Amino acid sequence: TKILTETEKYSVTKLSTDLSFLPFEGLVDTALQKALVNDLDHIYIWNYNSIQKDTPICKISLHSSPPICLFTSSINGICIINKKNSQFLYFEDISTINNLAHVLDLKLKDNENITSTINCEPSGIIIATSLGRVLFITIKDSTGKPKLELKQQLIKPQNSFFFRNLDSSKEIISLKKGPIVGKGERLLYITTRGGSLQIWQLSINSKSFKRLEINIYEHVLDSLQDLYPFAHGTLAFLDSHPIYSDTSSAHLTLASISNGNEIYYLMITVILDEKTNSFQIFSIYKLNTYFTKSTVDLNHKPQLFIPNALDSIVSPTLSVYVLFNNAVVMTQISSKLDSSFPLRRKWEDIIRFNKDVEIIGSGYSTDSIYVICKDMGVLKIASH
Repeated sequence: TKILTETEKYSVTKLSTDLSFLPFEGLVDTALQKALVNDLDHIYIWNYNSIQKDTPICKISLHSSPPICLFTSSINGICIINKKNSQFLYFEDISTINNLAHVLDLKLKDNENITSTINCEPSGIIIATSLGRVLFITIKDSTGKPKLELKQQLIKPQNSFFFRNLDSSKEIISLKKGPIVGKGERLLYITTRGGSLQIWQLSINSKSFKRLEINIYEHVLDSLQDLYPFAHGTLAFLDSHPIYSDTSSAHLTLASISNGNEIYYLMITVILDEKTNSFQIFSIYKLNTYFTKSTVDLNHKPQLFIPNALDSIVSPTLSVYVLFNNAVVMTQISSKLDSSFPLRRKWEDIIRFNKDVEIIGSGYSTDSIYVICKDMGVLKIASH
């Protein structure tokens, strides 16, 4: 494996495995040390730490666009979600393949397509659609026999609109899993483009319910506007990520604002109080190493990663990673959130990609982030 860069502050390393087996593409790394990529025709799964030799599992789909696939624990499993098709497929065992499956018709409107999907391992899998609908789909019983079911619809499909434009406000820009809270029960964090943040509690056997909903838009916009008058009318949230692995109190969000030409990006740290159904903005950071052009197609929505927020042990400083299609922006903020003598940002840097770089996937462990590049390979990126 090559270290491509090893600065004082960050490093980038190309992992041993090369992507020759691949001749549009799917997008997964899990911290089961497995990478996954779909064509329209096949799925390729391999251990991205293999050390310089191919052993891809190659799985066939057929005989629209490429599906979204997700790994699921053993009783390994795989979910095959079909974006437009409205069909949901599940396999208990990769090993038990044959090529030569559990099925669920999702009841989607001709309009709507799946736009996000995550895995809340004990409770179930969560689908988000282009109409702002959020479905809770299960894999098992309580005494869990493998059988999938559309257990509950957490969020309804955005009002058949009256206009040619949608309502952007209700667009789901983040599904994140929270800690476990008992048998088959886990927290879910939903965020929308209009700055609504919901904590949901999922359950296999019970009903899932919303523990909190707030909206940060007005208060955020107010915090920016004297600095950035043009934030009015352009403020839009793009992703959200909880800062702690074990509590739901705190969240980091990613937002954009636009003057005429440029689009700038900001991150707001939010602190929820579940008791008072309130929230408070701890801080705001600007990504000064990156902006965009307004004319440019923005439809590769960026991704926010906080590796430490997968960890049981909290790090003094949080390395934060934002992944655009151009680049990965890195910055570090304290994990303290105690606003007395708060230790402010000191660092930020960017890793721009050559234009012929097509990123087909990503994931992150507790130390690093990973990015799959079509003709290049997997990269482990991390800041110090």
